[PDB]
Amino acid sequence: MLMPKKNRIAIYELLFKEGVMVAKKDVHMPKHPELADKNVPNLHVMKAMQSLKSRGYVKEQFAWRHFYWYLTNEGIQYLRDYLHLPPEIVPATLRRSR
Amino acid sequence: LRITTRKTPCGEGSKTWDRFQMRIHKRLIDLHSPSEIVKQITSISIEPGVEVEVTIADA
Amino acid sequence: RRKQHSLLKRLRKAKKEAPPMEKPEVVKTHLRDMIILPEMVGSMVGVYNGKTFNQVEIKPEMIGHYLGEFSITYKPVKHGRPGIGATHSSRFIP
Amino acid sequence: KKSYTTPKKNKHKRKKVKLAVLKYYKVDENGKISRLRRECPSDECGAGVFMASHFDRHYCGKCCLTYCFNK
Amino acid sequence: QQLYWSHPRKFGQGSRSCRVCSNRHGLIRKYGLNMCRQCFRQYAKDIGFIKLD
Amino acid sequence: MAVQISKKRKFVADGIFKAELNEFLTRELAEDGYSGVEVRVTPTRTEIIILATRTQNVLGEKGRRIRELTAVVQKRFGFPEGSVELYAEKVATRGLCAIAQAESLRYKLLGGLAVRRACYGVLRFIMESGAKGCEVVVSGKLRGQRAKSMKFVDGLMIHSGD
Amino acid sequence: NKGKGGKNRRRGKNENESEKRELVFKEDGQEYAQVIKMLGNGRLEAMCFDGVKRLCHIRGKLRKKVWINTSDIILVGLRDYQDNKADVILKYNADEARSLKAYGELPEHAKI
RNA sequence: AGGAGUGGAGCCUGCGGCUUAAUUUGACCAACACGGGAAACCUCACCCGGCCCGGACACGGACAGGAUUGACAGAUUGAUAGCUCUUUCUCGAUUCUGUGGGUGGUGGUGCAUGGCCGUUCUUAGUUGGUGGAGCGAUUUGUCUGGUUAAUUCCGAUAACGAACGAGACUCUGGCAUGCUAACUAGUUACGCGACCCCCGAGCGGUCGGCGUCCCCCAACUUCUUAGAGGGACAAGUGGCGUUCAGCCACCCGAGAUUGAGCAAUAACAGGUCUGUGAUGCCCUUAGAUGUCGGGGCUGCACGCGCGCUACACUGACUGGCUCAGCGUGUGCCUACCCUACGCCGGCAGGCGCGGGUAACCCGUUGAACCCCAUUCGUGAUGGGGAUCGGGGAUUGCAAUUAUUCCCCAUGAACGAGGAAUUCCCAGUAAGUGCGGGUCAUAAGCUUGCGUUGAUUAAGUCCCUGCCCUUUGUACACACCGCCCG
RNA sequence: CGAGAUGGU
Repeated sequence: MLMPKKNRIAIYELLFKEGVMVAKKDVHMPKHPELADKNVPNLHVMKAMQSLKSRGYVKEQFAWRHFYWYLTNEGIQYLRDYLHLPPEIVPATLRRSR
Repeated sequence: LRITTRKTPCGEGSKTWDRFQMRIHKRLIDLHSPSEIVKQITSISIEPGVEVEVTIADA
Repeated sequence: RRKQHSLLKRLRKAKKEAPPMEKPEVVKTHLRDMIILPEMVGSMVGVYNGKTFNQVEIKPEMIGHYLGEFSITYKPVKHGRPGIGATHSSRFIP
Repeated sequence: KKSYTTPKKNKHKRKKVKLAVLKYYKVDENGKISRLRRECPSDECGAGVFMASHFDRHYCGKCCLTYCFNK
Repeated sequence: QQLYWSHPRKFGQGSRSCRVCSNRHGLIRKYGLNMCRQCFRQYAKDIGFIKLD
Repeated sequence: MAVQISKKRKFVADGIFKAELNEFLTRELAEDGYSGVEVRVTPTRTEIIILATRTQNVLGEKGRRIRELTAVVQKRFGFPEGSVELYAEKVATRGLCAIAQAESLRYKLLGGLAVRRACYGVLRFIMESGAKGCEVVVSGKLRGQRAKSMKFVDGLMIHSGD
Repeated sequence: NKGKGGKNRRRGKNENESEKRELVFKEDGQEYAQVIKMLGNGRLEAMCFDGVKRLCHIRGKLRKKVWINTSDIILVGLRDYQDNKADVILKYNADEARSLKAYGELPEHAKI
């Protein structure tokens, strides 16, 4: 198996809620920081986000040993389906700046 | 602060060195006043890249 | 000695199960930094050399030495004749 | 940085055996049930999950580092 | 998956590596920099070091 | 921070922060005409000011990219929620900024324009903008399998002293 | 690494006759030979070990690179016509020549 | 002209050759204590063995009496790798399998490249525009002479007016009893207070001597810190100069050359793909050129390079006395810092209990040579300390092919070094010790600092080279060239 | 006015 389905949902729900992801390039640290506490390693985050990039559902950037990922409109459509959320929700970013 | 390094990236050539440094400047001022008015005067002209720190009793 | 007691179990098995008045079979190991304890006397060990196992019959005079002291990692040198470039006068012009 | 000289005790991985799903329950009479292989005395594994029978042991496949009885 | 998949790395050249490029040779531990010597000559101006003498 | 760090470590760490932020912005905002970052502090709040030639590309459709960049800067550097704000600002006299001229020449070459036609194109625009002189250099496999270089120059140019 | 001539001319790329010098044997149309005499003009007299002597020529790739000498051991290509004449393909070092004889590839005639 | 040497001895350390399963590899003035390269493991690329996927995504197949995952025990194994074999529980659509395609690589090419660095080359050199001269490549400007550290100035003049390098510029050293002003810096003085001595006009005192003994709600900025300004210009006097540009001596003065940084046009088949998520093409990709266990990088007839310790009396040993400056310090993933004071031990070291995120604590940083007194007596000696036996601590997951440290014992060559050859002009050479880097453990290296402090020069083109002009040439791959029997 | 030949990368 790549990972338990319990882990895979917890990455996608945090990505859909926040609109962005950040991780360092190191496969050995036992826990990802922040709301990926309650047990998932950052190796599962790197491998999950790679599979989401090759579908076209996230953009990727890299500098000084860190990945950065941004969610995009086709990925919002796919995750709202996969997480079974109501069609009206957009929880991350909405209000126009000045 | 001082750091001294070889100039070459690869270990070939005549043996030249680079000498890098950084200098830090520090000052103290003491006042005889209420705690309510240091908060006023320690808030103007402080716009440039200077650290400012204050402690409520040291004199 | 966390999981280094496993060699002592295999050695005392081999001392127990040998025919009466005959030598044990070899136990073969990577553990070159094991100290010879008085439990280990009159025993056959194969000690790894970087590519092969060399057998040792543990005499009681070996007590307090390392197992790696009796199995050597190289061949003694004996020289062939010097080649081109070995001295300043040795230079070749076509 | 060379051509490779091959080993000769070759396997890729083992093959996992294939068997039909369930033989741990029996119907003996209309409405009479028997359970043929036992649950382990345990907190999470206390129901619906069974110990193996070997020739000299009973073993829990779920609690796999432990839960072995020597008969 | 294996239970023995790492060895101790609490000191020596196995513990530490460059913060910019992950290299292990010729790094600077002074003042908490932890850069490689080739990466330091590249960023020294932005960090705030200068040469005068 | 349960006890404060010493001033030598504090002043070096503040410089290491500005270096990594400038590298991230350099490669995110390259085609969008980035040229520098400035950072300032006030009680409970950090304000980051970012300079570019096409500021509407730094914002995006309703400010999306400013909200995405605020989120990743906070997430990576460990600021608490809402203490970070990003402001985009327009570059004055963009012909006298060397970074905006190096990037626009890079994208002009990457689109397949010829080397001398591109290089005299920026050399004219810098001198029309009011510089006292300039020097443009390109090097590598310019026309053939063996490497070459070209210098283009105009006006005054000093090399020595402070 | 070490030069073994002496001159201004560092203008070339270094010879690197080292590492994966994988040992070469005959195909069809080839022979092993020992050099008997060297002549002018880039040509030589050689004897192969089944006993047919030939006049022999340095291929254009080996010019001013792989210096041949008297009593040296070489690999030679035969012609389908003009059987008196042939061309040099390789030189074997004294370290490689003993490995050919250890594989039984050479008759007991060649000097090393 | 001279000083200290190096080349000769023992040992340390880099290189070649030899040896080997492997002894990984780059580099031959401008390679060789250089890759910040002080490898126990890791680093690690080499050698002997064994697990693992961390093969995205697309298409097809297989599949909820189920795609697939994990494992006790015995055998096996270096191994508690369910690796594999026997056995029979377990998980739940996440995988498996074939084809296409990716991905990683301290793999190959520095003679495919970018960036950086070295060198030609530490010297004074380099270039347009308009005008003049030649059919032309080219040339003048950019110079006969004088002057300067200088293509620096004066002046001359078919050229005129400009650009870069030089210089200016930035940091640094030496001066201010004048300014600003200090309980994280001092001095003087006294309200005074306290211990010790009578040596002192004179008592055991007001008054004298000694103090890192202690308060000030005393006065102040000489000594310490560090901000602003000041000061030096060949400015004054005497000679010499196409009387210009400059050069020599001297007065007055803290001072009449302080030492570094930065640096042009045009080049090199110079070094680096092993600094990089800088990179083209090639190679490899599940019996891997992407992780653990053990070994090697240290192997020794031999040639060479940078160094440390010495051959003694201008010394070695045992006591006593008295003086620095530059720095670093609780590691932000990563888990370790600098140390006073008391007690135990010959020593290395151990236990307890405090201060320091630092002008605040280690700390008045009680440094070495040097200085004063003692013993030895021209003897390979009480000079020298290689080589080797036995025992005790400390780091660490692990010390054998001896990590480093402590103790008793053993006691080599070496009596100022053949032909050759390096560096140096004043607080310099040489002597002497202390910080920083690398560091879990640790300098015979390197990069900085203070302390004791000379002899010889104020010149030349002879040897090796550099700049400018006239001159000759069969050279332009440019004398390490070309060429005859 | 001593002797001063030669040239794989």
